[PDB]
Amino acid sequence: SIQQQATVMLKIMQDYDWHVFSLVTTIFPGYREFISFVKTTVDNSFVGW
Amino acid sequence: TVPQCCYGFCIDLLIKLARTMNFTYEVHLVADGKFGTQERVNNSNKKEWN
Ligand SMILES: *[C@@H]1O[C@H](CO)[C@@H](O)[C@H](O)[C@H]1NC(C)=O
Repeated sequence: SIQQQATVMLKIMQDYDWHVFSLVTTIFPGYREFISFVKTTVDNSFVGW
Repeated sequence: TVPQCCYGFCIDLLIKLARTMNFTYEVHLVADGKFGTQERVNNSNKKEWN
């Protein structure tokens, strides 16, 4: 699913010495859920990069 | 939740604010006993405050 795929992408970004990122998407309703999940994960910064 | 007696300067300021803005006092001690700032929860569950 998209929710876990974003987590896998972020975990991969943790390696390779990557900390700064920026995402571009479209207006599809399914993509907006991904954007909201990414924003919530960014707001969830108690652990991680 | 036994009733304790707390006083000092902060409570006096609170009483002054309540009298100026027609408020009420419901002072209750924090169960955690700490300020409760941002902390890392167990097993990386989520971000929250205590
Ligand atoms: C204070 O505000 C309360 C609002 O619940 C009001 O009933 C009361 O008359 C006010 N007292 C004064 C002195 O203005």
